[PDB]
Amino acid sequence: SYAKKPHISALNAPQLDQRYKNEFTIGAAVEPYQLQNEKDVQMLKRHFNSIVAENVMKPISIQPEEGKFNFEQADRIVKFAKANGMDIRFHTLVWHSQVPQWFFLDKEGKPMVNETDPVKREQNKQLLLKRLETHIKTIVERYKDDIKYWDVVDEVVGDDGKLRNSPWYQIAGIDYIKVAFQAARKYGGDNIKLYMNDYNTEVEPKRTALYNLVKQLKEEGVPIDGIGHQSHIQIGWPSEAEIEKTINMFAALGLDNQITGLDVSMYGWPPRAYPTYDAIPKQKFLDQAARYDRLFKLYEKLSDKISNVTFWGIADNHTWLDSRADVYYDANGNVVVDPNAPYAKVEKGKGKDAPFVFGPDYKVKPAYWAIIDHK
Ligand SMILES: [Cl-]
Ligand SMILES: [Cl-]
Ligand SMILES: [Zn+2]
Ligand SMILES: [Zn+2]
Ligand SMILES: [Zn+2]
Ligand SMILES: [Zn+2]
Ligand SMILES: [Zn+2]
Ligand SMILES: [Zn+2]
Ligand SMILES: [Zn+2]
Repeated sequence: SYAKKPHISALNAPQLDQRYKNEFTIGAAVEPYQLQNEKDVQMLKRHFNSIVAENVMKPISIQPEEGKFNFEQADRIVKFAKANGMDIRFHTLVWHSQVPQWFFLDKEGKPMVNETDPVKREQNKQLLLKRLETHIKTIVERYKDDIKYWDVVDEVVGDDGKLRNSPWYQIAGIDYIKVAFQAARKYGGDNIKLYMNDYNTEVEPKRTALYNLVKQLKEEGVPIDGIGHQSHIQIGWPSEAEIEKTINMFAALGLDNQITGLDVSMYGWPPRAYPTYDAIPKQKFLDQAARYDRLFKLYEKLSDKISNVTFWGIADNHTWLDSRADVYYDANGNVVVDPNAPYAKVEKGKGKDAPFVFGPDYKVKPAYWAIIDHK
Protein backbone atom coordinates (compact mmCIF):
# COMPACT_ATOMS: atom_id res chain seq x y z
CA SER A 1 0.00 0.00 0.00
CA TYR A 2 1.10 3.41 -1.29
CA ALA A 3 4.33 4.89 -2.69
CA LYS A 4 3.98 8.68 -2.47
CA LYS A 5 4.19 8.29 1.30
CA PRO A 6 7.79 9.17 2.12
CA HIS A 7 10.81 7.23 3.37
CA ILE A 8 11.05 9.19 6.62
CA SER A 9 13.04 8.29 9.73
CA ALA A 10 11.02 5.89 11.86
CA LEU A 11 11.84 8.09 14.86
CA ASN A 12 9.62 10.75 13.24
CA ALA A 13 6.81 8.43 12.33
CA PRO A 14 3.49 7.77 14.09
CA GLN A 15 3.93 5.19 16.83
CA LEU A 16 3.11 1.63 15.82
CA ASP A 17 2.01 0.40 19.26
CA GLN A 18 -0.33 3.39 19.69
CA ARG A 19 -2.03 2.62 16.38
CA TYR A 20 -2.86 -0.88 17.65
CA LYS A 21 -3.17 -0.29 21.40
CA ASN A 22 -6.83 -1.36 21.71
CA GLU A 23 -6.33 -4.32 19.37
CA PHE A 24 -3.10 -5.93 20.67
CA THR A 25 0.36 -5.08 21.93
CA ILE A 26 3.17 -4.67 19.38
CA GLY A 27 6.42 -6.42 20.24
CA ALA A 28 10.04 -6.70 19.11
CA ALA A 29 12.66 -9.41 19.69
CA VAL A 30 16.01 -8.04 20.86
CA GLU A 31 19.60 -8.81 21.86
CA PRO A 32 21.13 -7.06 24.89
CA TYR A 33 23.60 -5.08 22.75
CA GLN A 34 20.70 -3.36 21.00
CA LEU A 35 19.83 -1.80 24.36
CA GLN A 36 23.21 -0.02 24.16
CA ASN A 37 22.51 1.40 20.69
CA GLU A 38 20.84 4.81 20.57
CA LYS A 39 18.81 4.08 17.42
CA ASP A 40 17.49 0.72 18.65
CA VAL A 41 16.62 2.13 22.08
CA GLN A 42 14.74 5.01 20.45
CA MET A 43 12.91 2.53 18.19
CA LEU A 44 11.83 0.37 21.13
CA LYS A 45 10.68 3.41 23.12
CA ARG A 46 8.79 4.93 20.19
CA HIS A 47 7.07 1.99 18.52
CA PHE A 48 6.84 -1.05 20.81
CA ASN A 49 5.13 -1.94 24.09
CA SER A 50 6.17 -5.62 24.30
CA ILE A 51 9.61 -7.24 24.21
CA VAL A 52 11.15 -10.71 23.96
CA ALA A 53 14.74 -11.98 23.87
CA GLU A 54 15.99 -13.36 20.58
CA ASN A 55 18.42 -15.63 22.38
CA VAL A 56 19.53 -14.82 25.95
CA MET A 57 16.56 -16.52 27.62
CA LYS A 58 16.91 -19.88 25.81
CA PRO A 59 17.87 -22.90 27.97
CA ILE A 60 21.54 -23.00 26.92
CA SER A 61 21.86 -19.26 27.62
CA ILE A 62 20.34 -19.54 31.10
CA GLN A 63 21.81 -22.83 32.41
CA PRO A 64 24.71 -23.92 30.15
CA GLU A 65 26.00 -26.25 32.90
CA GLU A 66 23.92 -27.74 35.70
CA GLY A 67 23.80 -25.30 38.60
CA LYS A 68 25.34 -22.44 36.57
CA PHE A 69 22.64 -19.84 36.01
CA ASN A 70 23.46 -16.88 33.79
CA PHE A 71 20.70 -14.28 34.33
CA GLU A 72 22.76 -11.13 33.65
CA GLN A 73 21.76 -10.76 29.96
CA ALA A 74 18.09 -11.63 30.58
CA ASP A 75 18.06 -9.21 33.53
CA ARG A 76 19.07 -6.35 31.22
CA ILE A 77 16.07 -6.92 28.96
CA VAL A 78 13.74 -7.20 31.98
CA LYS A 79 15.20 -3.96 33.39
CA PHE A 80 14.71 -2.05 30.11
CA ALA A 81 11.14 -3.28 29.70
CA LYS A 82 10.12 -2.30 33.24
CA ALA A 83 11.65 1.16 32.84
CA ASN A 84 9.66 1.65 29.63
CA GLY A 85 6.35 0.01 30.60
CA MET A 86 6.75 -2.89 28.18
CA ASP A 87 5.16 -6.32 28.48
CA ILE A 88 7.76 -9.12 28.55
CA ARG A 89 7.55 -12.56 26.94
CA PHE A 90 9.95 -15.33 28.02
CA HIS A 91 11.41 -17.32 25.11
CA THR A 92 11.69 -20.13 26.08
CA LEU A 93 11.65 -22.64 28.98
CA VAL A 94 11.98 -25.82 26.82
CA TRP A 95 13.24 -26.39 23.27
CA HIS A 96 14.98 -29.11 21.27
CA SER A 97 17.55 -26.67 19.83
CA GLN A 98 20.22 -24.65 21.68
CA VAL A 99 19.94 -27.22 24.43
CA PRO A 100 22.63 -27.92 27.06
CA GLN A 101 23.69 -31.51 26.54
CA TRP A 102 24.11 -32.14 30.29
CA PHE A 103 20.31 -32.43 30.54
CA PHE A 104 20.33 -35.77 28.74
CA LEU A 105 23.34 -37.53 30.31
CA ASP A 106 22.73 -40.31 32.82
CA LYS A 107 24.42 -40.65 36.21
CA GLU A 108 27.41 -42.32 34.51
CA GLY A 109 27.76 -39.54 31.93
CA LYS A 110 26.32 -41.63 29.06
CA PRO A 111 23.57 -40.37 26.71
CA MET A 112 20.18 -41.30 28.14
CA VAL A 113 18.79 -42.06 24.68
CA ASN A 114 21.13 -45.09 24.52
CA GLU A 115 19.78 -46.91 27.59
CA THR A 116 18.02 -50.20 26.87
CA ASP A 117 17.06 -51.42 30.37
CA PRO A 118 13.44 -50.36 31.05
CA VAL A 119 14.12 -49.90 34.78
CA LYS A 120 17.12 -47.68 34.03
CA ARG A 121 15.14 -45.84 31.34
CA GLU A 122 12.46 -44.95 33.88
CA GLN A 123 15.15 -43.67 36.24
CA ASN A 124 16.50 -41.44 33.47
CA LYS A 125 12.97 -40.18 32.84
CA GLN A 126 12.46 -39.12 36.45
CA LEU A 127 15.96 -37.61 36.58
CA LEU A 128 15.41 -35.60 33.38
CA LEU A 129 12.02 -34.40 34.61
CA LYS A 130 13.57 -33.39 37.94
CA ARG A 131 16.22 -31.39 36.09
CA LEU A 132 13.50 -29.83 33.94
CA GLU A 133 11.50 -28.81 37.01
CA THR A 134 14.57 -27.24 38.66
CA HIS A 135 15.43 -25.29 35.49
CA ILE A 136 11.89 -23.91 35.26
CA LYS A 137 11.60 -23.42 39.02
CA THR A 138 14.74 -21.29 39.20
CA ILE A 139 13.79 -19.09 36.26
CA VAL A 140 10.17 -18.56 37.25
CA GLU A 141 11.01 -17.86 40.91
CA ARG A 142 13.23 -15.02 39.67
CA TYR A 143 10.91 -13.49 37.04
CA LYS A 144 7.30 -14.35 38.03
CA ASP A 145 6.58 -10.78 39.17
CA ASP A 146 8.06 -9.20 36.01
CA ILE A 147 7.24 -11.41 33.00
CA LYS A 148 3.59 -11.95 32.15
CA TYR A 149 3.85 -14.21 29.07
CA TRP A 150 5.79 -17.47 28.92
CA ASP A 151 6.71 -19.73 26.02
CA VAL A 152 6.71 -22.85 28.20
CA VAL A 153 7.57 -25.21 25.31
CA ASP A 154 8.65 -24.47 21.74
CA GLU A 155 8.16 -26.65 18.68
CA VAL A 156 7.08 -29.85 20.41
CA VAL A 157 4.99 -31.04 17.44
CA GLY A 158 6.82 -32.19 14.34
CA ASP A 159 6.08 -31.05 10.81
CA ASP A 160 4.95 -34.63 10.07
CA GLY A 161 2.14 -34.16 12.61
CA LYS A 162 3.63 -36.44 15.26
CA LEU A 163 5.25 -35.27 18.47
CA ARG A 164 8.77 -34.11 17.74
CA ASN A 165 11.15 -36.97 18.60
CA SER A 166 13.69 -34.83 20.41
CA PRO A 167 15.67 -36.24 23.37
CA TRP A 168 13.00 -34.68 25.61
CA TYR A 169 10.42 -36.93 24.00
CA GLN A 170 12.68 -39.98 23.55
CA ILE A 171 13.63 -40.01 27.22
CA ALA A 172 10.54 -38.71 29.02
CA GLY A 173 7.70 -39.12 26.53
CA ILE A 174 4.74 -36.75 26.56
CA ASP A 175 5.17 -36.07 30.29
CA TYR A 176 7.95 -33.51 29.70
CA ILE A 177 5.33 -31.19 28.22
CA LYS A 178 2.93 -31.72 31.12
CA VAL A 179 5.73 -31.31 33.68
CA ALA A 180 6.94 -28.04 32.14
CA PHE A 181 3.52 -26.35 32.23
CA GLN A 182 2.75 -27.68 35.71
CA ALA A 183 6.07 -26.41 37.06
CA ALA A 184 5.60 -22.98 35.49
CA ARG A 185 2.16 -22.67 37.08
CA LYS A 186 3.32 -24.01 40.46
CA TYR A 187 6.22 -21.58 40.94
CA GLY A 188 4.76 -18.68 38.95
CA GLY A 189 1.22 -18.61 40.25
CA ASP A 190 -2.07 -17.93 38.50
CA ASN A 191 -1.21 -14.53 37.02
CA ILE A 192 1.47 -15.54 34.47
CA LYS A 193 0.15 -16.78 31.13
CA LEU A 194 1.54 -20.01 29.70
CA TYR A 195 1.90 -20.67 25.96
CA MET A 196 2.82 -23.48 23.61
CA ASN A 197 4.83 -21.88 20.78
CA ASP A 198 5.42 -23.24 17.28
CA TYR A 199 5.99 -22.37 13.62
CA ASN A 200 3.85 -23.42 10.63
CA THR A 201 0.86 -23.57 12.96
CA GLU A 202 -1.33 -23.07 9.87
CA VAL A 203 0.04 -26.10 8.01
CA GLU A 204 -1.62 -29.51 8.12
CA PRO A 205 -0.97 -32.09 9.55
CA LYS A 206 0.89 -30.00 12.16
CA ARG A 207 -2.09 -27.70 12.81
CA THR A 208 -4.56 -30.41 13.81
CA ALA A 209 -1.85 -32.29 15.72
CA LEU A 210 -1.19 -29.13 17.74
CA TYR A 211 -4.94 -28.73 18.23
CA ASN A 212 -5.45 -32.31 19.42
CA LEU A 213 -2.39 -32.17 21.70
CA VAL A 214 -3.44 -28.96 23.43
CA LYS A 215 -7.06 -30.10 23.65
CA GLN A 216 -6.00 -33.34 25.33
CA LEU A 217 -3.58 -31.64 27.73
CA LYS A 218 -6.26 -29.18 28.84
CA GLU A 219 -8.68 -32.07 29.38
CA GLU A 220 -6.11 -33.62 31.74
CA GLY A 221 -5.81 -30.33 33.64
CA VAL A 222 -2.46 -29.19 32.25
CA PRO A 223 -2.41 -25.38 32.56
CA ILE A 224 -2.12 -23.96 29.01
CA ASP A 225 -3.38 -20.41 28.40
CA GLY A 226 -2.60 -19.83 24.74
CA ILE A 227 -0.83 -20.65 21.50
CA GLY A 228 2.16 -18.75 20.17
CA HIS A 229 2.23 -18.59 16.37
CA GLN A 230 5.82 -17.87 15.36
CA SER A 231 4.54 -16.69 11.95
CA HIS A 232 7.77 -16.99 9.98
CA ILE A 233 5.90 -16.44 6.75
CA GLN A 234 6.37 -15.43 3.12
CA ILE A 235 4.74 -12.87 0.84
CA GLY A 236 2.33 -15.39 -0.67
CA TRP A 237 2.27 -18.22 1.89
CA PRO A 238 0.40 -19.07 4.01
CA SER A 239 -2.88 -17.58 2.79
CA GLU A 240 -4.77 -15.13 4.96
CA ALA A 241 -7.73 -17.53 4.83
CA GLU A 242 -5.60 -20.29 6.37
CA ILE A 243 -4.20 -17.94 9.04
CA GLU A 244 -7.76 -16.97 9.95
CA LYS A 245 -8.84 -20.63 10.08
CA THR A 246 -5.92 -21.41 12.39
CA ILE A 247 -6.50 -18.51 14.80
CA ASN A 248 -10.21 -19.33 15.03
CA MET A 249 -9.54 -23.04 15.54
CA PHE A 250 -7.43 -22.46 18.64
CA ALA A 251 -9.57 -19.64 20.02
CA ALA A 252 -12.48 -22.12 19.95
CA LEU A 253 -10.61 -24.11 22.62
CA GLY A 254 -10.59 -21.05 24.87
CA LEU A 255 -6.95 -20.27 24.08
CA ASP A 256 -5.33 -16.88 23.67
CA ASN A 257 -3.37 -16.42 20.43
CA GLN A 258 -0.15 -14.44 20.16
CA ILE A 259 1.82 -13.74 17.00
CA THR A 260 5.26 -14.30 18.49
CA GLY A 261 7.94 -14.07 15.77
CA LEU A 262 6.41 -12.33 12.78
CA ASP A 263 8.63 -11.74 9.79
CA VAL A 264 7.64 -11.52 6.13
CA SER A 265 10.54 -12.95 4.13
CA MET A 266 11.19 -11.64 0.64
CA TYR A 267 11.86 -15.21 -0.51
CA GLY A 268 10.35 -18.66 -0.84
CA TRP A 269 11.69 -21.89 0.63
CA PRO A 270 14.48 -22.86 0.31
CA PRO A 271 15.28 -19.15 -0.13
CA ARG A 272 17.20 -17.85 -3.15
CA ALA A 273 18.29 -14.53 -1.69
CA TYR A 274 19.72 -11.40 -3.19
CA PRO A 275 23.33 -10.88 -2.04
CA THR A 276 22.73 -7.39 -0.58
CA TYR A 277 19.84 -5.19 0.55
CA ASP A 278 20.51 -2.78 -2.30
CA ALA A 279 20.00 -5.56 -4.87
CA ILE A 280 16.38 -6.26 -3.81
CA PRO A 281 14.09 -4.72 -6.48
CA LYS A 282 11.64 -2.01 -5.43
CA GLN A 283 8.71 -4.18 -6.55
CA LYS A 284 9.44 -6.70 -3.77
CA PHE A 285 8.79 -4.00 -1.18
CA LEU A 286 5.46 -3.14 -2.81
CA ASP A 287 4.46 -6.81 -2.81
CA GLN A 288 5.51 -7.05 0.84
CA ALA A 289 3.52 -3.94 1.76
CA ALA A 290 0.34 -5.38 0.24
CA ARG A 291 0.90 -8.61 2.16
CA TYR A 292 1.35 -6.64 5.40
CA ASP A 293 -1.78 -4.62 4.59
CA ARG A 294 -3.86 -7.81 4.32
CA LEU A 295 -2.16 -9.42 7.31
CA PHE A 296 -2.78 -6.63 9.80
CA LYS A 297 -6.31 -6.12 8.49
CA LEU A 298 -6.89 -9.77 9.43
CA TYR A 299 -5.21 -9.46 12.83
CA GLU A 300 -7.50 -6.51 13.56
CA LYS A 301 -10.55 -8.47 12.40
CA LEU A 302 -9.49 -11.14 14.91
CA SER A 303 -8.33 -8.69 17.59
CA ASP A 304 -10.64 -10.21 20.17
CA LYS A 305 -8.64 -13.46 19.80
CA ILE A 306 -5.10 -11.97 19.59
CA SER A 307 -3.42 -10.27 22.56
CA ASN A 308 -0.01 -9.55 20.99
CA VAL A 309 1.79 -9.31 17.66
CA THR A 310 5.58 -9.47 18.03
CA PHE A 311 8.04 -9.02 15.15
CA TRP A 312 11.20 -11.12 15.38
CA GLY A 313 13.39 -8.03 15.20
CA ILE A 314 13.39 -4.23 15.08
CA ALA A 315 14.62 -3.04 11.65
CA ASP A 316 15.91 -4.72 8.49
CA ASN A 317 19.59 -4.29 9.44
CA HIS A 318 19.28 -7.27 11.83
CA THR A 319 17.21 -10.41 11.23
CA TRP A 320 17.85 -14.09 11.86
CA LEU A 321 16.39 -14.61 8.36
CA ASP A 322 19.81 -13.61 6.98
CA SER A 323 21.15 -16.93 8.29
CA ARG A 324 18.76 -18.58 5.77
CA ALA A 325 19.46 -16.10 2.92
CA ASP A 326 21.33 -18.46 0.62
CA VAL A 327 22.73 -16.83 -2.54
CA TYR A 328 22.70 -18.99 -5.69
CA TYR A 329 25.24 -18.31 -8.49
CA ASP A 330 25.19 -19.59 -12.07
CA ALA A 331 28.25 -20.65 -14.06
CA ASN A 332 28.99 -17.04 -15.08
CA GLY A 333 28.86 -15.91 -11.44
CA ASN A 334 25.54 -14.06 -11.75
CA VAL A 335 22.99 -14.24 -8.95
CA VAL A 336 20.09 -16.66 -9.47
CA VAL A 337 16.84 -15.91 -7.63
CA ASP A 338 14.40 -17.90 -9.83
CA PRO A 339 13.59 -20.99 -7.69
CA ASN A 340 13.71 -23.38 -10.68
CA ALA A 341 16.56 -21.87 -12.69
CA PRO A 342 19.97 -23.46 -13.34
CA TYR A 343 22.79 -22.70 -10.94
CA ALA A 344 26.31 -23.84 -10.13
CA LYS A 345 27.01 -23.01 -6.48
CA VAL A 346 25.35 -21.61 -3.37
CA GLU A 347 26.78 -19.37 -0.64
CA LYS A 348 24.72 -20.42 2.36
CA GLY A 349 23.54 -17.63 4.64
CA LYS A 350 25.46 -14.90 2.78
CA GLY A 351 22.53 -12.87 1.41
CA LYS A 352 20.08 -10.33 2.78
CA ASP A 353 16.39 -10.56 3.66
CA ALA A 354 14.16 -7.58 4.44
CA PRO A 355 11.26 -8.73 6.62
CA PHE A 356 10.12 -5.76 8.71
CA VAL A 357 8.25 -2.48 8.26
CA PHE A 358 11.42 -0.51 9.08
CA GLY A 359 14.42 -0.38 6.75
CA PRO A 360 18.06 -0.96 7.64
CA ASP A 361 18.63 2.81 7.88
CA TYR A 362 15.72 3.03 10.35
CA LYS A 363 13.46 4.72 7.78
CA VAL A 364 9.91 3.48 7.23
CA LYS A 365 9.14 1.08 4.38
CA PRO A 366 6.00 0.95 2.24
CA ALA A 367 4.92 -1.88 4.56
CA TYR A 368 4.90 0.59 7.47
CA TRP A 369 2.50 2.94 5.70
CA ALA A 370 0.36 -0.08 4.80
CA ILE A 371 -0.21 -0.99 8.46
CA ILE A 372 -0.21 2.43 10.10
CA ASP A 373 -3.22 3.65 8.11
CA HIS A 374 -6.88 2.67 8.56
CA LYS A 375 -7.55 1.37 5.06
CL1 LIG B 1 19.58 -13.05 14.63
CL1 LIG C 1 16.72 1.86 2.56
ZN1 LIG D 1 -6.78 4.18 14.99
ZN1 LIG E 1 4.46 3.21 23.40
ZN1 LIG F 1 24.62 -2.08 0.45
ZN1 LIG G 1 -6.77 -8.19 21.41
ZN1 LIG H 1 19.81 -11.54 16.21
ZN1 LIG I 1 16.58 4.00 3.09
ZN1 LIG J 1 -3.73 -0.91 5.80
